[PDB]
Amino acid sequence: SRVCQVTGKRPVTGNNRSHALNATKRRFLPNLHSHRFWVESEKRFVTLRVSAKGMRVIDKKGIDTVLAELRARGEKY
Amino acid sequence: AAKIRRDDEVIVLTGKDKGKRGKVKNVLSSGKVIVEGINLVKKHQKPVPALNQPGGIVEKEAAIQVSNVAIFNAATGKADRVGFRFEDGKKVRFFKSNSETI
Amino acid sequence: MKRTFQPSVLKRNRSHGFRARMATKNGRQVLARRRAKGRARLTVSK
Amino acid sequence: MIREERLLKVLRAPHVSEKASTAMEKSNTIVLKVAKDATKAEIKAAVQKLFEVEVEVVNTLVVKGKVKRHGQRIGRRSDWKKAYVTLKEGQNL
Amino acid sequence: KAKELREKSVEELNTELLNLLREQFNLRMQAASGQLQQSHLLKQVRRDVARVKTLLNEKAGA
RNA sequence: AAGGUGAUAUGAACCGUUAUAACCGGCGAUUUCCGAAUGGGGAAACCCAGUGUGUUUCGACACACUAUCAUUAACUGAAUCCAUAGGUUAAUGAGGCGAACCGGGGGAACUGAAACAUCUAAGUACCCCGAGGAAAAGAAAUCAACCGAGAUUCCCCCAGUAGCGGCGAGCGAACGGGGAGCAGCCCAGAGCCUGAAUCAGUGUGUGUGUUAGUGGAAGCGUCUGGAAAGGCGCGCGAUACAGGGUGACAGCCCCGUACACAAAAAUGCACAUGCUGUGAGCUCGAUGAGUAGGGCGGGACACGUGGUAUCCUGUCUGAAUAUGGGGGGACCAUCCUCCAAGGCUAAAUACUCCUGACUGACCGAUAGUGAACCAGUACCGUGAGGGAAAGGCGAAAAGAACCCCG
RNA sequence: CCGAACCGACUAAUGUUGAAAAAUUAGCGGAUGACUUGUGGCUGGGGGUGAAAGGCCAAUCAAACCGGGAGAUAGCUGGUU
RNA sequence: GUGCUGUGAGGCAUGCUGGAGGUAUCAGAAGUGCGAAUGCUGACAUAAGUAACGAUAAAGCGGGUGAAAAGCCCGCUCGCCGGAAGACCAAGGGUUCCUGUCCAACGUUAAUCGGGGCAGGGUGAGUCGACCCCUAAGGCGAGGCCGAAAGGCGUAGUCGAUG
Ligand SMILES: [K+]
Ligand SMILES: [K+]
Ligand SMILES: [K+]
Ligand SMILES: [K+]
Ligand SMILES: [K+]
Ligand SMILES: [K+]
Ligand SMILES: [K+]
Ligand SMILES: [K+]
Ligand SMILES: [K+]
Ligand SMILES: [K+]
Ligand SMILES: [K+]
Ligand SMILES: [K+]
Ligand SMILES: [K+]
Ligand SMILES: [K+]
Ligand SMILES: [K+]
Ligand SMILES: [K+]
Ligand SMILES: [K+]
Ligand SMILES: [K+]
Ligand SMILES: [K+]
Ligand SMILES: [K+]
Ligand SMILES: [Mg+2]
Ligand SMILES: [Mg+2]
Ligand SMILES: [Mg+2]
Ligand SMILES: [Mg+2]
Ligand SMILES: [Mg+2]
Ligand SMILES: [Mg+2]
Ligand SMILES: [Mg+2]
Ligand SMILES: [Mg+2]
Ligand SMILES: [Mg+2]
Ligand SMILES: [Mg+2]
Ligand SMILES: [Mg+2]
Ligand SMILES: [Mg+2]
Ligand SMILES: [Mg+2]
Ligand SMILES: [Mg+2]
Ligand SMILES: [Mg+2]
Ligand SMILES: [Mg+2]
Ligand SMILES: [Mg+2]
Ligand SMILES: [Mg+2]
Ligand SMILES: [Mg+2]
Ligand SMILES: [Mg+2]
Ligand SMILES: [Mg+2]
Ligand SMILES: [Mg+2]
Ligand SMILES: [Mg+2]
Ligand SMILES: [Mg+2]
Ligand SMILES: [Mg+2]
Ligand SMILES: [Mg+2]
Ligand SMILES: [Mg+2]
Ligand SMILES: [Mg+2]
Ligand SMILES: [Mg+2]
Ligand SMILES: [Mg+2]
Ligand SMILES: [Mg+2]
Ligand SMILES: [Mg+2]
Ligand SMILES: [Mg+2]
Ligand SMILES: [Mg+2]
Ligand SMILES: [Mg+2]
Ligand SMILES: [Mg+2]
Ligand SMILES: [Mg+2]
Ligand SMILES: [Mg+2]
Ligand SMILES: [Mg+2]
Ligand SMILES: [Mg+2]
Ligand SMILES: [Mg+2]
Ligand SMILES: [Mg+2]
Ligand SMILES: [Mg+2]
Ligand SMILES: [Mg+2]
Ligand SMILES: [Mg+2]
Ligand SMILES: [Mg+2]
Ligand SMILES: [Mg+2]
Ligand SMILES: [Mg+2]
Ligand SMILES: [Mg+2]
Ligand SMILES: [Mg+2]
Ligand SMILES: [Mg+2]
Ligand SMILES: [Mg+2]
Ligand SMILES: [Mg+2]
Ligand SMILES: [Mg+2]
Ligand SMILES: [Mg+2]
Ligand SMILES: [Mg+2]
Ligand SMILES: [Mg+2]
Ligand SMILES: [Mg+2]
Ligand SMILES: [Mg+2]
Ligand SMILES: [Mg+2]
Repeated sequence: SRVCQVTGKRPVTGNNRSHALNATKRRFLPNLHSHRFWVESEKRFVTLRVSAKGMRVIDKKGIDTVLAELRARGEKY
Repeated sequence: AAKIRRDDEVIVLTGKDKGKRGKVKNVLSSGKVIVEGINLVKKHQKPVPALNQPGGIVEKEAAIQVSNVAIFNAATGKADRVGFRFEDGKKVRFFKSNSETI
Repeated sequence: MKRTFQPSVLKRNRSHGFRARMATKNGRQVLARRRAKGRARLTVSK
Repeated sequence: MIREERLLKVLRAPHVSEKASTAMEKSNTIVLKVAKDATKAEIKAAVQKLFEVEVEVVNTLVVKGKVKRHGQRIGRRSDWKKAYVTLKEGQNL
Repeated sequence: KAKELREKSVEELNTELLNLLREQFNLRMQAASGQLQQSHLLKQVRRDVARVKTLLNEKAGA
């Protein structure tokens, strides 16, 4: 599923609106990318499917802190 | 417990046989009793070639509602009502009129 | 003339039988509905 | 071994009919009603133990029950198993 | 009759059970051939078999 | 308990009458096969195994294990040196079903606007996921207005008001007031003092229900009649004249009713008292960051971008952190008020597949359930699915022996 | 190529509350092929499939059937004891 | 049914039938009044004792049984099919099979007859078939990859005959 493994961001629904304000249903998808993260503490790369926002969260909190969150949630990597 | 039992001597309260006396031969779970010589009917019995064939017009007792008979108090010579009480740890019946155990 | 019902027991059971109904969630909702209505015969299964 | 408790349940009744009577006096074969799930080996062991005769071979068939009406009500009798039990020659039941 | 059966041992109960099953088979043969007049014996032996099996189950701690 | 072996449904063979007949209740035992179905498979109720214990008259037989996934543990174990992935085993849990109510993820159109696209219908119908006996919400970064209030939920007002709105059709608050109910706490951390409050579990008591039951008052004569409970006459009970039955309408014939009692066993509740875990108090600290806020696109707020506060966030960004920050409906100043980015929490509220009791200016066989009756049946359809008609002899079968035409 | 089985359906009569909700009878075309047929499988509704007729998709097709929104709406017709 | 009665909707009395309920007055509440809606359900008419009795292969007679025989049974003759209108399987059906008995309803007539009613009987496998071993198209599918959820695809596998 198009779900960020770090933040849990997922597709949401909303409307397209035209100039005449006709509403048609649409989705908003997260900006997801598969990325190999270097884990210094285990001397290996871990691949996560993450949003660009989630990549900024990893930059801020550190991959080790984030991976501990994932193990707490039961999210396998 | 039942106030009228098999082999009781009863007197008929209502019906064509009002005032007659007999002995209870059968108590039926439907609340009816067969009383000897009372509610007689004439049955047109067809012959049964299977066994013996006495096909004829037979007279026999029909069941009567048990509330249509009363226990007969021979001491007073009248219909009575039944009560229940415990004597020597056993439940017994007694006549309401003179309080004697049946 | 050839009519529309041409019976075959194998095709009957594969198309509508109990195990075919149990194979999908929509088929299990058929069975749930027929049980709630109280049908004596849940399926074509002989 | 087949246990004696099982052997005591597999034979249900003798089957009485013209074909059964002819089978007995022409081919030394008795006809039995047997339990629906009895095998040929169970029938053979039960006859030998309970009737005390030597059995040559057992043939079986399943009789399908008839649909019967009873005062508008529709019903169906049960299927049952019939066994033609050929006895060794000289044996008498 | 469960009282008198409760005295016997597991091995006596198993002999009694076997005896009832043979009797049940003999009665079944007589009934089928029309040679049984006391049909009430069929139910009697059937319920006796149930009594014995119940006690064999009670004695096994079951 | 003096009767009994359910109905159709007679009969047969029997059981029982002073207590192992039957019947009623508690606790047990047994409980084929299919079905989540779980040893593999499969056209449901069938086909075919493996392993281990036993047993055997050498033909064979009995019993027990053997699904998948999640978590944990042990042993093992690649590329690859350590490792990791992977593999095997064990323990524990999960799955399926169910009428409504509840929270969440998605989400119409007909229709109305006398056309129709914004708008409406409507976050309705419907699909999906998940829970509980209720759920959700909940202990102010809330309102108010310079006076004050003090978590959440529900009811009556405020008010069809203020507003929103092709300012059309329509949509529609809050503040404040009256009620039901009421309850507050913990982590982001050390020291002291200690095991102290408090909840949960498990034993044990005492009560109090629930699941069988016991006793339960008092009427006769006469008339009509097939039959009296009716008429007429004279009596009696009532903490009982609720109700049902009995050959017509019965307080006193029967079953009940008021009232008074009852439990070997299992169980609910409220106390009590053990046992287990839980920590109580004081002091000193600490005070939730990719967050608040912003740009862009949407959504939610009665509020349709409007002068539009506030809330949510798909995308791009991004503080201060108590000497600080949020809100007071554009915005600024002043003042007031509150403390987000962690969490728990009873009651008042919603519903009824199901059980008991009672009630109705509700129906009485074309009505009332589709179904008073063997109805979700017969029948129709490949299937999803659709779906009837059909109640009444008599008080009692006394259901018409026998004769006559055929 | 001629012609039976087999697959079709050009003409006529009959039939039209039929023997039959598409047939019968006499004739007719293909008949080693882009043939015909059995069994089983696959494609699903704005979708399928179509040597293309809007043909066919269970006697239903310019959007199948069943259930639901649902008592859609009906400035129209009928009826109103 | 009859008589009486009021301006009307109606009212009252009474014979017969019926065989256990009914209800003044004054108030109260409505599923409160039917001839129409090509209304709905049931019953019963009309046409009418009319059309028709389902291939124009075809019957005749003697005997039997029987309440009754054009239709059943037996016999002789005649006619019709014979690449079928004969024989035998698969599919589909499910007792229709055989014997006895019955003739209400069913059978487009009668029926003694029947695929009709009722009762009893009848299906015997190491070699035929299924199950079974093996696979096709295709299905499902541990992990897996993908997808708001439901789910989609598929690897190892496991099913699946029409071989
Ligand atoms: K099919
Ligand atoms: K299973
Ligand atoms: K619209
Ligand atoms: K309009
Ligand atoms: K229009
Ligand atoms: K009485
Ligand atoms: K009474
Ligand atoms: K705004
Ligand atoms: K209905
Ligand atoms: K109905
Ligand atoms: K082919
Ligand atoms: K098309
Ligand atoms: K169809
Ligand atoms: K369509
Ligand atoms: K009259
Ligand atoms: K009258
Ligand atoms: K009419
Ligand atoms: K006529
Ligand atoms: K016909
Ligand atoms: K005739
Ligand atoms: Mg819209
Ligand atoms: Mg043989
Ligand atoms: Mg066989
Ligand atoms: Mg399985
Ligand atoms: Mg299994
Ligand atoms: Mg297999
Ligand atoms: Mg569940
Ligand atoms: Mg409009
Ligand atoms: Mg809660
Ligand atoms: Mg203040
Ligand atoms: Mg009592
Ligand atoms: Mg009393
Ligand atoms: Mg009197
Ligand atoms: Mg009467
Ligand atoms: Mg804070
Ligand atoms: Mg804010
Ligand atoms: Mg923001
Ligand atoms: Mg802003
Ligand atoms: Mg914005
Ligand atoms: Mg932001
Ligand atoms: Mg502000
Ligand atoms: Mg302001
Ligand atoms: Mg009805
Ligand atoms: Mg009526
Ligand atoms: Mg059908
Ligand atoms: Mg064609
Ligand atoms: Mg032709
Ligand atoms: Mg040519
Ligand atoms: Mg040719
Ligand atoms: Mg559709
Ligand atoms: Mg055209
Ligand atoms: Mg068609
Ligand atoms: Mg359309
Ligand atoms: Mg609607
Ligand atoms: Mg309508
Ligand atoms: Mg009145
Ligand atoms: Mg009306
Ligand atoms: Mg009328
Ligand atoms: Mg009119
Ligand atoms: Mg007409
Ligand atoms: Mg007519
Ligand atoms: Mg005529
Ligand atoms: Mg005419
Ligand atoms: Mg004419
Ligand atoms: Mg004519
Ligand atoms: Mg004919
Ligand atoms: Mg003749
Ligand atoms: Mg003829
Ligand atoms: Mg039959
Ligand atoms: Mg025949
Ligand atoms: Mg016959
Ligand atoms: Mg006839
Ligand atoms: Mg006749
Ligand atoms: Mg016959
Ligand atoms: Mg027949
Ligand atoms: Mg797959
Ligand atoms: Mg999987
Ligand atoms: Mg495969
Ligand atoms: Mg295979
Ligand atoms: Mg094959």
